[PDB]
Amino acid sequence: GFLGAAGSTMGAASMTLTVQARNLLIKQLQARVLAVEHYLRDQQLLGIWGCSGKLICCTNVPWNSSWSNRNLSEIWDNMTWLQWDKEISNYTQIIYGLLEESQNQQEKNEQDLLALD
Amino acid sequence: LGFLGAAGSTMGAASMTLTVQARNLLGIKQLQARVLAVEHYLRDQQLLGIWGCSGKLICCTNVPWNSSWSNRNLSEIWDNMTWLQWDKEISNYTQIIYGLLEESQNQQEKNEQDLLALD
Amino acid sequence: GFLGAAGSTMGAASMTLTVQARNLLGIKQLQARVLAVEHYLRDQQLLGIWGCSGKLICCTNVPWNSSWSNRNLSEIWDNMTWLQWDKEISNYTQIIYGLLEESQNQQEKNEQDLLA
Amino acid sequence: NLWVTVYYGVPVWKDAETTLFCASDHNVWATHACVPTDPNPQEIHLENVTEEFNMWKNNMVEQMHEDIISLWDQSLKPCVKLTPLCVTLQCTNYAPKLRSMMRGEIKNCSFNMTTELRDKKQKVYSLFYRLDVVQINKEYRLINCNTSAITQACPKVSFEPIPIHYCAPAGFAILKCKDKKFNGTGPCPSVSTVQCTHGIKPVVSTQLLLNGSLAEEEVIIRSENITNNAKNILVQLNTPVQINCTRPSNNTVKSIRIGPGQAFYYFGDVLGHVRMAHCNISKATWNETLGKVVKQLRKHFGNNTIIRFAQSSGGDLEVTTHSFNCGGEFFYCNTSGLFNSTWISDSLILPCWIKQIINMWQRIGQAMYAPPIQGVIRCVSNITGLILTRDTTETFRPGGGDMRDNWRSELYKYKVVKIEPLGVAPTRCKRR
Amino acid sequence: NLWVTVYYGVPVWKDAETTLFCASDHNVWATHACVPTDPNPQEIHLENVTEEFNMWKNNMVEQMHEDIISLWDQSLKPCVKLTPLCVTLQCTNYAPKLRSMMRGEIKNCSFNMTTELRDKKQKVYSLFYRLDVVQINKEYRLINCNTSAITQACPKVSFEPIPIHYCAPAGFAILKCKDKKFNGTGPCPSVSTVQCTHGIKPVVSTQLLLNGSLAEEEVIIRSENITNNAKNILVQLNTPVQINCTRPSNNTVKSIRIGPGQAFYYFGDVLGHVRMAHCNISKATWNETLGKVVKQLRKHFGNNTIIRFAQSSGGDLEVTTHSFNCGGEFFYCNTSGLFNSTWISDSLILPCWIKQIINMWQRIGQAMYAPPIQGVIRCVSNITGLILTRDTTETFRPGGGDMRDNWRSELYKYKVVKIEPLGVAPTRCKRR
Amino acid sequence: NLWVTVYYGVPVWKDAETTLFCASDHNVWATHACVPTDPNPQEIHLENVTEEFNMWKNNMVEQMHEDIISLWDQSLKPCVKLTPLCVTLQCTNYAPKLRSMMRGEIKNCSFNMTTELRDKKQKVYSLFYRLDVVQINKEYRLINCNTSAITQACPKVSFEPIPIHYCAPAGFAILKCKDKKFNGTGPCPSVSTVQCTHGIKPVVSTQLLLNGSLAEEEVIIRSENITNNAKNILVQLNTPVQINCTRPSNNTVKSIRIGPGQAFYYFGDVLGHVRMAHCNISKATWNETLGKVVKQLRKHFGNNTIIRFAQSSGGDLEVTTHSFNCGGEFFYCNTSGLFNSTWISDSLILPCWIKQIINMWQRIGQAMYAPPIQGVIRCVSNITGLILTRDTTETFRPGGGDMRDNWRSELYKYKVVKIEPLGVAPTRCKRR
Ligand SMILES: *[C@@H]1O[C@H](CO)[C@@H](O[C@@H]2O[C@H](CO)[C@@H](O[C@@H]3O[C@H](CO)[C@@H](O)[C@H](O[C@H]4O[C@H](CO)[C@@H](O)[C@H](O)[C@@H]4O)[C@@H]3O)[C@H](O)[C@H]2NC(C)=O)[C@H](O)[C@H]1NC(C)=O
Ligand SMILES: *[C@@H]1O[C@H](CO)[C@@H](O[C@@H]2O[C@H](CO)[C@@H](O[C@@H]3O[C@H](CO)[C@@H](O)[C@H](O[C@H]4O[C@H](CO)[C@@H](O)[C@H](O)[C@@H]4O)[C@@H]3O)[C@H](O)[C@H]2NC(C)=O)[C@H](O)[C@H]1NC(C)=O
Ligand SMILES: *[C@@H]1O[C@H](CO)[C@@H](O[C@@H]2O[C@H](CO)[C@@H](O)[C@H](O)[C@H]2NC(C)=O)[C@H](O)[C@H]1NC(C)=O
Ligand SMILES: *[C@@H]1O[C@H](CO)[C@@H](O[C@@H]2O[C@H](CO)[C@@H](O)[C@H](O)[C@H]2NC(C)=O)[C@H](O)[C@H]1NC(C)=O
Ligand SMILES: *[C@@H]1O[C@H](CO)[C@@H](O[C@@H]2O[C@H](CO)[C@@H](O)[C@H](O)[C@H]2NC(C)=O)[C@H](O)[C@H]1NC(C)=O
Ligand SMILES: *[C@@H]1O[C@H](CO)[C@@H](O[C@@H]2O[C@H](CO)[C@@H](O)[C@H](O)[C@H]2NC(C)=O)[C@H](O)[C@H]1NC(C)=O
Ligand SMILES: *[C@@H]1O[C@H](CO)[C@@H](O)[C@H](O)[C@H]1NC(C)=O
Ligand SMILES: *[C@@H]1O[C@H](CO)[C@@H](O)[C@H](O)[C@H]1NC(C)=O
Ligand SMILES: *[C@@H]1O[C@H](CO)[C@@H](O)[C@H](O)[C@H]1NC(C)=O
Ligand SMILES: *[C@@H]1O[C@H](CO)[C@@H](O)[C@H](O)[C@H]1NC(C)=O
Ligand SMILES: *[C@@H]1O[C@H](CO)[C@@H](O)[C@H](O)[C@H]1NC(C)=O
Ligand SMILES: *[C@@H]1O[C@H](CO)[C@@H](O)[C@H](O)[C@H]1NC(C)=O
Ligand SMILES: *[C@@H]1O[C@H](CO)[C@@H](O)[C@H](O)[C@H]1NC(C)=O
Ligand SMILES: *[C@@H]1O[C@H](CO)[C@@H](O)[C@H](O)[C@H]1NC(C)=O
Ligand SMILES: *[C@@H]1O[C@H](CO)[C@@H](O)[C@H](O)[C@H]1NC(C)=O
Ligand SMILES: *[C@@H]1O[C@H](CO)[C@@H](O)[C@H](O)[C@H]1NC(C)=O
Ligand SMILES: *[C@@H]1O[C@H](CO)[C@@H](O)[C@H](O)[C@H]1NC(C)=O
Ligand SMILES: *[C@@H]1O[C@H](CO)[C@@H](O)[C@H](O)[C@H]1NC(C)=O
Ligand SMILES: *[C@@H]1O[C@H](CO)[C@@H](O)[C@H](O)[C@H]1NC(C)=O
Repeated sequence: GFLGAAGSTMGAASMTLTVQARNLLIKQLQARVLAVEHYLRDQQLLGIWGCSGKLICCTNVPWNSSWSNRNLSEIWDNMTWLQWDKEISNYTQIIYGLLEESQNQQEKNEQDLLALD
Repeated sequence: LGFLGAAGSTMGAASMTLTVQARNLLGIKQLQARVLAVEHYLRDQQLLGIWGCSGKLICCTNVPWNSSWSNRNLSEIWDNMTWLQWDKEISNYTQIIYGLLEESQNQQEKNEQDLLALD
Repeated sequence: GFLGAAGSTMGAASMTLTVQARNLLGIKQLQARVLAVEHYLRDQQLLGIWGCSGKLICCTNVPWNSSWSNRNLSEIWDNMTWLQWDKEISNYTQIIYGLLEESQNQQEKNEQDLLA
Repeated sequence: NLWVTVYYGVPVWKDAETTLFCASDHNVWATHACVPTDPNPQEIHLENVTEEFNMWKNNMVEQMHEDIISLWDQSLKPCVKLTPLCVTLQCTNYAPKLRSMMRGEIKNCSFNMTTELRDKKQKVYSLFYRLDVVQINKEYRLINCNTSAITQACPKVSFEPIPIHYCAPAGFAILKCKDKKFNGTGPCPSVSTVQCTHGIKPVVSTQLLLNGSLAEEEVIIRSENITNNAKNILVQLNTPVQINCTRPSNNTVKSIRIGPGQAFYYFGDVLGHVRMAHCNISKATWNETLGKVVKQLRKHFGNNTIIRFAQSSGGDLEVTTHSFNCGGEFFYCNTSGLFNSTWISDSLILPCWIKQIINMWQRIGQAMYAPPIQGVIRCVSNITGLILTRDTTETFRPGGGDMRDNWRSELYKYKVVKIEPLGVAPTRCKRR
Repeated sequence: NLWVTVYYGVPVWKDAETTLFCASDHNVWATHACVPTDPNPQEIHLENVTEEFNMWKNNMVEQMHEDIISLWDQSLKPCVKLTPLCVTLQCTNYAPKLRSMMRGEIKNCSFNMTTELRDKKQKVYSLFYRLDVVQINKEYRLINCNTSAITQACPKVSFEPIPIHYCAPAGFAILKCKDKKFNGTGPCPSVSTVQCTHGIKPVVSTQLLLNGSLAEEEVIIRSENITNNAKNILVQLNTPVQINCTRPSNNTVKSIRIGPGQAFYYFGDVLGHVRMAHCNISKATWNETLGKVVKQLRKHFGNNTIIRFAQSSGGDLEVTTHSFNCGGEFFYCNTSGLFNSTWISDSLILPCWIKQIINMWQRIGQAMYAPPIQGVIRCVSNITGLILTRDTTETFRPGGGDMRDNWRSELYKYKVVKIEPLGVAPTRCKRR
Repeated sequence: NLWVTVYYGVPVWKDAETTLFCASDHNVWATHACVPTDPNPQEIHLENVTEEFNMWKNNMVEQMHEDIISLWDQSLKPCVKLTPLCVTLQCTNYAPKLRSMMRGEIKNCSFNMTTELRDKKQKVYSLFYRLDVVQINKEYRLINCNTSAITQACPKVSFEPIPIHYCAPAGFAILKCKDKKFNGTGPCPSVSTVQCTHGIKPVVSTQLLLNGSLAEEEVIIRSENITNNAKNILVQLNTPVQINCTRPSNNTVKSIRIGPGQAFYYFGDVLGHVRMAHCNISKATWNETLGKVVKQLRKHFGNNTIIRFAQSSGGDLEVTTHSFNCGGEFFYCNTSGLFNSTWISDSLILPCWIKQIINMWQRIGQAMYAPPIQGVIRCVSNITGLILTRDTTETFRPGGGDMRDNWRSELYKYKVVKIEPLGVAPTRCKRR
């Protein structure tokens, strides 16, 4: 069910990411164009951050303890994604910038490793 | 031999022409046609991405083949049959296969996270 | 700074590719959006076929020729901008693309044999 | 210790305003424009999800309003123009030997109309309702001749409402409150997600809402602000009240041609006796329904105050009377017989008038001529809600005229949200 | 033992109905908009590929039909309307002493038409063809005055057909049968793939197909169901038959202003003699052509069946007679001299009439006024096929009136398919 | 040793012609369609980047021209069409005893206009300017009657220009030359990249450019080819010259209905004395400005030549006089007092005529009627540049009329380019 896990905990909700992902794709044309642009913006952000065609990607940016400093198990077991997204909304623009910086550094390092031989 | 040049070729030989097709896939009605072409292109890329097959033309998964899906040996499929005949023969099981592929990829990503989580 | 590195050397500009990567993405607006999307997807498709779908800098197996404006690496990377380099090898652009596609196709077939 | 992980496909959303598309299974609300229907729509219940709704700020209502206006004009554009009809009329009384309230309501108007050829004129007698004709000094003109040019509706396009399903585009979803006794605002703990709404009928009326949805358990009183008496109060009934509206006369329609490739339809004559149009509402059903409304209204205003109903104070006929489309004819009915009682802690007959020149949607400068319909017209419909306004005694009157409120009474349960499938969360991993 | 492997770019396609777009190298057709000119077309032969075609269900015929109608209406729309011309006419015979077949065919009419200023009127004398003027009781009117408004075509816009190429959007491909003696249905074992079709000229005609494609091997008879006499038979000829048509009189065109910035063009006078339009068809070539058609029909209906031909049974002139556009003039020609014959086991001259009021594609409610052309009109065309209707013995008659039959005659060789570049197959691998 | 490496996101571009977006931070120019404003526009200076610019080949000007034409027609279209006004007029002189240079310019023009009803007519007296009325033989008509129907501008839509910003779509960028004393062509070493241009007011005028940009360092003389007499020379001034224009009379505007929903506005009467409209230019400022222009022009023709100026030699009033829109009225002013001089190595007052029938954009077949404005008109503007046409002594005259040149002046600094983010370079790696 689309968004069926929306009220479930973050851990449980992580098991249905495919369900939401597969449903993202004159007025009808305008709406189709905007839907496509939103899809592509999300795909571009995933690519730039170093995340390939995967639902879950782990990166090299450490967690800043000032953001939602409420244990680890409490977040995944007691909260839903709507509550979590609201709690850290004010830091979203910071995290994304850090992710971009990390990937650029990682690519530079990879090229050096590729040059060694 | 060109776009769809291998259409009458055997399944194996046509595997080496996938690149040419990949290139070709990408008033008011011309705008509508462009929007539809883009929508279909992105739907195919998203479907491949969900299965874990991103920058690949040939992608191997861990889902086993069920003999109920019109099994007819292996050498016949690649050396005698063409892609049109094969696609017709197993059309009725296409959605079943797709569902299994999606489930397998999600399970694999979870396993990777756990393996990555171990320090 | 979008295109801020345009006058910089290619080495210095390489470190800033992300800013352009981000910036690249009634009837007039719909046509502009559709064409912008098509151009974006054509570039992404080319990176995909070449096996470079997930990288800003992608190293491949195609060797460099001497006929393709060989000027030494020190001149190319330290004494040239991307606009000048693009001009110097413009006429070989399609040659490079064909070679890139052929290499990736053979590599995938080889992996299929190595996997099987 | 903890690391950032990016999750794509996260089941979260944010409030958004977007463009919705139509689906359906000639008509003004044509089904040719769109048919992306779904014989088996799904509803995914969201457990442990509470969302806030506000029916007074719901962009779906404004979007529907524009969609209805656009479809209306698209239907009217390819039709016969009646500009040659704005002439001086020589009008007399159709049937002086009438003693009922009908006497003087319809007139015999004689005028010189353009023929197919531009050289000749034809003398045409036609019968018009007095509400469409104004005296200038005999010597009458059509009521629209100063304000606007009038376009004849195409005789082949039906005015019968057809359910329209609204569907969100990909990337968006529609949240249905699905909560009994929800007042249209505030939290809703039983929200379900759909891709398409149920069908909504674009029924056009004032004062009384016809063929709408019923309350699940009891009469629901919805208002943007109860204290502010300038807002309309939308009352959703628990049970329908059946209304039988008839025009009990056998009308004969005649037509003439005006210019090449054009034809004008006009009310020709009446066979048999001429009788007044009217609507029948059962007295007991209405009295019980009104009592239920009063009890719910007292809950908002207090057990110790008196609730008094009165007829509309004045203004345009579209707001002082009940208005509806029955059989293709436009009926205007006097509702003073219903809102005439005071509440302290057989059949009713409403007379109606028929007029052919309609100024819909309160747009000054445009007008439509509704062609007459041959024969006898009867409609049976359900009254599902009321639009009331407020003046130690609270006085309420029927009202309306702002068509958006008729759609609010149906769209209050739906909200449009945008899906934003990117989340970030802490975990224990180091990429590789 | 075996595992699923996903392949992208698989050479598999399925039948599809999609939107195609025109591509070409002032004209009625929008050849200035559809200019993504292909500098050099290519086709790829598909070896060992058999594709089943059915020309009678080909969506491209419907798309071409709509494209031609929409382009024609867009071209005609921005032109002067002739509403002021639908007036009573005083008409006498143009040439009272003429004894040729044109006696009574051209009338000299006088009428009072609007001048540039609203206050003034002018007396205008003009010539009309009999087919455009109907007597009402002298005392004539234009034939369109009781059914439709008429719009004057812009004299600057040419009606000469220009080949139009139909191109598939990316992801779709056009399959060309490329097989001699293909009858329009069934498998084609020699199919080739193209991005775009060859150019197709939007030639409008009835009964005889002009300037079309030839069948290289033999005459091909194509029908949806040859047994069913309610379906038309399209016959593609092996060789062209040359037809030389002319309007030999030297006409003079005059014009007047009829309003603020608008002008009306009309047939002014005739220099020299009044002569009937006509077409010359080589007699021996036509007889040979019929012999070939008869042999193929006998193959379908039996070697001992007598085949008879007859003239169109009746109805509207546009269907009863042959119709074509030469130079922008519209000719209607009597074909009874071509189809009067029988078959059992020196030039031909066809008289033609000129009509200025054209009602294309069977649409009632629209009409075009074709302005006259000064000078003498001569055109030479290739007859490439016939539209026959079947009534021991069988009788065939010419027919037409549904323009999709002419377009199908050219489109039958092409089919549109969608590429489905994604599939699975078993192999021996384990992902890793 | 070396291998191919592909770089995505490379900061390179190629010249391109694309569709640009409008933005604005009722008017004739749209405000609801041009909403993507930017309160904090940014620019990125490109150090060490020199680009070649060519204003004469700058596609942005043609696109802006098309945008202005489309907005103009959309604004004017939904308004009253004055077809009934093209009637014979019986005109006499408004004030035969007036002895000013305005004598004979305003006519009485008693005519018969239509009314709300087709059956009735009314006698109307209205004033027209001599330049709008042509004698046919009293017995006058409006000048547009023999070329086009005239549409009345809606009084509710303002003709005041507003800034419009042009913004590139994603994937494109706008390069601003940002180089002092740039002549419009050739290399520009100070290129700075922007997403949107600054606002440009779509001011339309002839001979003198109003409310434009200033040349920060000196007067800049630009032309496609300074040697070709057929190319206009655009002179951008270093400082503005203030021009004070007025219509020094208190006019009364009357309004009558001409049909249902439509009313005609006309010049009713004059309160007080009739006076000639005029513009005041300071003599010293103009003489200084012209001397600066002469010095810069001598730099291209030589220190020993004589530069002579003269008034326009002839042609339509629009080009021979200065033309501008102040308050919604159209002024045509005689500039011979500014260009009557010769250069060898107290206010000036220009008379102006007012006219209501406008044939804008040099299009024959359309016309606009500008309704009069009540009261006295005062308009103050900045003269920012000249349009010169070249004939031992050179003669230059005012010219213009092609609005593209006016927009070329404001747009010479901008170029549109496309990003091609696929770099290829040799590296010391082989992937694996
Ligand atoms: C609330 O809902 C009720 C129930 O639908 C509705 O009453 C219904 O209205 C429709 C249309 O007004 C009625 O349908 C007509 O029934 C008569 C019976 O003879 C038919 O003759 C009509 O056909 C004519 O009109 C057609 C128009 O397209 C023509 O195509 C046709 O050839 C005929 O000329 C038509 O079918 C329906 O019968 C009633 N139902 C009842 C029970 O009375 C009511 O109007 C709705 N409320 C409002 C305000 O509209
Ligand atoms: C089947 O194909 C044949 C072969 O083309 C075709 O005959 C051609 O018709 C055209 C149009 O009548 C001929 O071209 C004309 O030739 C005359 C000779 O003077 C010119 O004056 C014409 O120019 C006028 O008309 C043009 C119409 O577009 C205007 O644009 C122009 O400004 C002039 O007003 C025009 O060039 C052509 O020569 C013949 N071809 C041959 C070989 O005779 C035939 O009409 C086609 N069948 C049908 C039904 O159309
Ligand atoms: C609902 O309407 C009441 C109307 O009375 C609002 O309260 C009034 O607010 C105005 C604001 O200037 C005051 O001047 C009045 O004295 C107030 N009257 C009362 C009785 O409170 C109230 O704020 C509105 N509430 C909402 C949520 O809109
Ligand atoms: C237009 O001309 C007429 C006569 O040619 C002027 O004369 C009269 O003006 C008075 C003004 O109050 C009107 O009431 C009369 O009706 C006019 N005469 C006629 C015969 O109608 C008239 O004043 C002129 N218009 C203006 C604005 O001065
Ligand atoms: C600028 O204009 C001049 C004047 O027309 C051009 O030079 C002329 O070229 C024509 C070509 O047939 C010659 O006949 C003239 O004699 C030339 N005159 C002069 C004075 O040179 C010149 O080529 C133009 N240059 C550009 C860049 O447009
Ligand atoms: C242009 O300058 C003239 C003077 O040369 C101005 O004329 C005077 O205007 C004032 C009112 O502004 C009157 O009181 C004077 O009587 C006028 N002078 C004469 C001789 O009549 C004129 O107004 C100026 N116009 C503008 C627009 O600045
Ligand atoms: C809602 O909470 C209950 C608490 O027991 C839980 O069982 C249920 O699964 C939750 N809903 C969802 C959708 O997870
Ligand atoms: C979190 O980020 C902010 C950025 O302003 C920084 O000041 C702070 O020290 C960071 N905290 C940790 C724990 O890294
Ligand atoms: C068609 O079949 C023959 C049979 O030998 C084969 O040689 C040929 O290659 C096939 N065509 C293609 C395109 O492979
Ligand atoms: C194969 O498919 C059939 C249904 O066609 C199913 O009954 C069977 O269990 C499947 N076997 C495997 C191993 O998937
Ligand atoms: C421009 O060139 C100088 C050296 O001549 C260099 O130092 C400077 O960084 C360059 N500009 C940019 C933006 O890199
Ligand atoms: C370099 O390019 C030339 C172009 O003709 C070609 O002949 C040569 O083989 C190429 N060499 C390499 C190593 O690519
Ligand atoms: C029609 O026109 C004539 C003109 O003489 C007039 O007498 C007659 O009254 C008109 N008809 C009507 C109904 O006014
Ligand atoms: C609906 O219920 C909420 C519950 O708090 C209340 O705040 C709101 O005013 C109510 N609205 C109406 C119209 O009764
Ligand atoms: C009135 O409501 C009842 C509720 O079930 C329904 O059955 C009936 O058909 C409705 N009447 C009309 C005319 O729709
Ligand atoms: C034109 O109008 C006059 C008006 O008297 C009439 O006599 C004349 O016959 C008309 N002309 C025609 C051709 O009918
Ligand atoms: C053709 O028409 C005949 C008419 O009798 C019918 O019996 C036959 O089934 C039809 N066949 C097809 C293929 O339409
Ligand atoms: C008729 O067909 C022949 C076949 O080759 C062709 O050469 C000729 O040009 C055609 N005639 C016309 C007018 O197209
Ligand atoms: C004329 O230019 C100056 C330049 O500073 C400006 O301040 C002034 O407002 C301009 N005048 C008008 C009317 O825009």
